[PDB]
Amino acid sequence: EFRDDACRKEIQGFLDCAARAQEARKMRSIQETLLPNKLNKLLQRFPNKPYLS
Amino acid sequence: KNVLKIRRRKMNHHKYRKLVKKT
Amino acid sequence: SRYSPEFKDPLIDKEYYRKPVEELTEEEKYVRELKKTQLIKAAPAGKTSSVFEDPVISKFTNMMMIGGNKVLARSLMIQTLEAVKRKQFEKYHAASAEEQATIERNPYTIFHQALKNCEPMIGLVPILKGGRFYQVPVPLPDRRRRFLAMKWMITECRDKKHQRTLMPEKLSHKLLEAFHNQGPVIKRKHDLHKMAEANRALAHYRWW
Amino acid sequence: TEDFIKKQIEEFNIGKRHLANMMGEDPETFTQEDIDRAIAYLFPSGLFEKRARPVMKHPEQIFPRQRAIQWGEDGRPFHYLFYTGKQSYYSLMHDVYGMLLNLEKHQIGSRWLIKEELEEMLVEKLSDLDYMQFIRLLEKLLTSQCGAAEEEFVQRFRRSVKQLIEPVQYDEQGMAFSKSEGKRKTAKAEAIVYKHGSGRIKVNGIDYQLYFPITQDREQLMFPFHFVDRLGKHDVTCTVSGGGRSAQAGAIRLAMAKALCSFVTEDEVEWMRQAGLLTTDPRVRERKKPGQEGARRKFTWKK
RNA sequence: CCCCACUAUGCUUAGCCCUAAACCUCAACAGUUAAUCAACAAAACUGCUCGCCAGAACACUACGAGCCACAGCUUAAAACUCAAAGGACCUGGCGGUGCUUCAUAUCCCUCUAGAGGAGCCUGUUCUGUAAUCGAUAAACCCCGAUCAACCUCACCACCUCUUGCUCAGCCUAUAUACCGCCAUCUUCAGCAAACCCUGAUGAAGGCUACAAAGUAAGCGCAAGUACCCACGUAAAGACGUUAGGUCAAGGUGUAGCCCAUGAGGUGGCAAGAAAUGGGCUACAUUUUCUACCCCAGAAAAACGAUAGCCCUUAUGAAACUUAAGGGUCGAAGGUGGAUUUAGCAGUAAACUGAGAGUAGAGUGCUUAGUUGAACAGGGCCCUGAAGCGCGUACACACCGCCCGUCACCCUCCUCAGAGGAGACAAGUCGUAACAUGGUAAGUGUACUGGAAAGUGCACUUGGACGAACC
Ligand SMILES: [K+]
Ligand SMILES: [Mg+2]
Ligand SMILES: [Mg+2]
Ligand SMILES: [Mg+2]
Ligand SMILES: [Mg+2]
Ligand SMILES: [Mg+2]
Ligand SMILES: [Mg+2]
Ligand SMILES: [Mg+2]
Ligand SMILES: [Mg+2]
Ligand SMILES: [Mg+2]
Ligand SMILES: [Mg+2]
Ligand SMILES: [Mg+2]
Ligand SMILES: [Mg+2]
Ligand SMILES: [Mg+2]
Ligand SMILES: [Mg+2]
Ligand SMILES: [Mg+2]
Ligand SMILES: [Mg+2]
Ligand SMILES: [Mg+2]
Ligand SMILES: [Mg+2]
Ligand SMILES: [Mg+2]
Ligand SMILES: [Mg+2]
Ligand SMILES: [Mg+2]
Ligand SMILES: [Mg+2]
Ligand SMILES: [Mg+2]
Ligand SMILES: [Mg+2]
Ligand SMILES: [Mg+2]
Repeated sequence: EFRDDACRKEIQGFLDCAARAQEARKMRSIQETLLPNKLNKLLQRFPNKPYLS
Repeated sequence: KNVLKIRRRKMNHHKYRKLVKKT
Repeated sequence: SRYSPEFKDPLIDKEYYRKPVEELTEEEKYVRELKKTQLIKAAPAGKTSSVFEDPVISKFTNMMMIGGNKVLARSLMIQTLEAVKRKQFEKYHAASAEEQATIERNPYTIFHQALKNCEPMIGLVPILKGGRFYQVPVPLPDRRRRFLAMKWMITECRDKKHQRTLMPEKLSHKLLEAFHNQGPVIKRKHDLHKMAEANRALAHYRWW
Repeated sequence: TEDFIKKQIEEFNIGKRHLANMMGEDPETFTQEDIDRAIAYLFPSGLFEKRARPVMKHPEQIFPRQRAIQWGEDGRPFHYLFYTGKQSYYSLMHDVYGMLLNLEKHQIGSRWLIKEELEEMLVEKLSDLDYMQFIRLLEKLLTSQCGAAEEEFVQRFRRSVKQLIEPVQYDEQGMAFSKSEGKRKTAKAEAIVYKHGSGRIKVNGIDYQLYFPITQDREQLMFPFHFVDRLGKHDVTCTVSGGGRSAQAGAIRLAMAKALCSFVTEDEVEWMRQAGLLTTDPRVRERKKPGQEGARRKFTWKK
């Protein structure tokens, strides 16, 4: 009947898991930040030459 | 290329078939 | 903002500054030494070092304020606390010693526990998958939970059902009911939980 | 050109002598400060922009540094890196690289000059990325155990980068005190805090609990003394004018904190500053703007 | 289009039918890689042979002929019509366009106060009158007006004057001729002359920092400046977009009147059937009245008009029609539907003054001050932004282009009257094609349907699938 008093354990688990989800979002963002930018820099350094020179 | 010639031919053919059906 | 980005919000806490130097980790000592050369925002006129200061009650007063009437909001808050304490004292005196041990008389504790009971664990948010928004259930962060509890309390007190009943008495009665896990505010929390459970099937619509 | 600048310098010397004669001062000991004062007097300009005002300065300060012709009569440029178009910048880079090679073979006081400063030194126009490249190279030089022989060079590109306790005065009766002032919004407060007292605070000649019947304002008055654990140790006489009750309370709080700084230790003063008890709240009412309801409120948009 | 059922049909046998975007749109054979080559595509050619082509549309059509074909297939014209049609690209606009990153009072949720409900004030539309004009999507609507009783006034009715206040005059048309002053993106950062280079010396394009063709004066941004700091707010904000606003600030080109479209006098309208925008007051108990400017006492079904009616006063020559005060009345309403506005801090909200203008006059505008918050964290359907791309039949640039039916007329062809084509040419019903055109498009064929067309089967890319792993 939605009485949290006797659902305390499950509610605490849910809250802790949500906090862990936010923490995981933060850590994943910082970890994401080879990167496409660096790889494009490398490819620019060594470009494909489909023509003559 | 576009398909404007094909569309003109398609309309011609459709109208011809419709007329043949009619008459 | 008249404060440049280099300005930091002040840290008003006597114990923090009176902490012994030997008890400071290297990072804490670095933080103090850095703050020694940082501009600090002037202390706002709301919070002080007073030991009786309560951030939760201050925020409740601010939320209850209407049109910059801080004096009136504080008056209502103190009247509510006094009414709660008087009612608890009356119950304590009229009650037998067996239950006097459990009867609570601290209005601040009563208020904190009432808000905590009113806090909703899960809310409903519009989440969009494919171009349609649905009221998907979602956990509510701590700030949102506290804010929702306080706002529900204030709105329920402000309802027009209670006529000729002053806000002090209304809020004291509602706070006591919430402390005892009853009343319209807890009913609203349970309604939110019931709606979230009813829409439980849409949880996957969340992407975060 | 050089001849033009020389003629300008001669003109400036003659005019400086003339101005000294005009003002009656000694031509010999007439300095640039004296020239500026004399010109400001003789040609009073209220133009806000100082640069737009009359100026009689040395031609060196007036005219911009003109880059001299970079080749001789035969046409041959002077610097072997001339054709780079950035000969000075690339010469500097080349020298830094040579120093770095020699270093590699053998083995809160200043900052890095801005791109504008580097351009001024090199009499050349640089780019953000060129400046960043040069700064990275200089940082590598700094990290690479640069000795005196290298530090003497490096320092050419380095640019150098607490509450003011009031004096303690004494009244006629020999009691020590400190006087301070503080402004909040439109409220200005002058507060005198005595070294010894029973905690009495008399504002405008009235007891504080009467002047500030509002608990919030009394709490604001309490906040400084309570913070430094000096409640009941100091007497205060405050005079506050302007603003409302809350502005007056804040101004008095700032003035009291500043005055009490003279009686608390330096560590306590720094702690108060960190708690924000000595900062002048710059938040003041924002002017209303034409065509809108208030400072930020806009008129109801009518699509 | 999406879901379900089911038939012809897809399958076997024997015959027919003989068509495909039957396309690898690139003929067979032999040879070359040398001095390139309109564009794109799948590099440029040489020799030899056959087939085919000679502006578009009429026309995968009519007639003739052949055929197991009987609404068919192959071969295939002419008349009338037009100055074009077409192929490939470049720039831009656009995409119910892709990926990524975003919007910081901003696009959605989230926070606060509102509008949308009531009365009143005011503007506008409509109606009304003899009775202005202009703004009129964002970027109009307390806007020109920091203001209409007469005047203002440019309007209407009547009357009067004619070298007229003016070496005349006109508030007469043209803001789609303008100067002047501005709205708008702009809550942008780019506009750029003069050169250089690339593209075979086409329209056009010009970047990679471990750098690969750009250099750039000038304008803008920025900086500097005012207010209270170096923050914030002002101010500033180029080149251009909307033939955006103003001929009614004034001036002015063109055009128009001159016994009047000029000038003067008296009087007069400036209202509400009704709708709608903005604001003010409220619906109250965080409230109402009083004292005080915050330690009170009463009120509480009363709260609630700044409206209505009467009186008085202020200004004025003129006040039922302006303002203030008083009296009287105590009305609608009981926190407002989808929708929608503003706000990132001394801000929103609430409250109190002052000023411009007037003889007087706004709930309007400008401005000073006081009390003074809540959220500020997640995301990309709709709005939009930037970068990198993709598509393009649009170029008046999607408020585009455009297809077909039905009726609107002239020319030609076939024809017992009727059909077909083309043009002239404005409509009706759809929105089929062009963007992933909102179901990708199209070929062959079959059925079906006002109509563009839908669907089945196979085929084409003359679509894409975002091009390391995720
Ligand atoms: K409303
Ligand atoms: Mg046709
Ligand atoms: Mg095939
Ligand atoms: Mg065919
Ligand atoms: Mg045929
Ligand atoms: Mg035949
Ligand atoms: Mg907004
Ligand atoms: Mg209304
Ligand atoms: Mg009008
Ligand atoms: Mg008009
Ligand atoms: Mg008149
Ligand atoms: Mg009039
Ligand atoms: Mg006229
Ligand atoms: Mg215009
Ligand atoms: Mg501005
Ligand atoms: Mg600027
Ligand atoms: Mg126009
Ligand atoms: Mg116009
Ligand atoms: Mg006339
Ligand atoms: Mg009245
Ligand atoms: Mg009179
Ligand atoms: Mg009443
Ligand atoms: Mg369509
Ligand atoms: Mg389609
Ligand atoms: Mg198909
Ligand atoms: Mg069908």
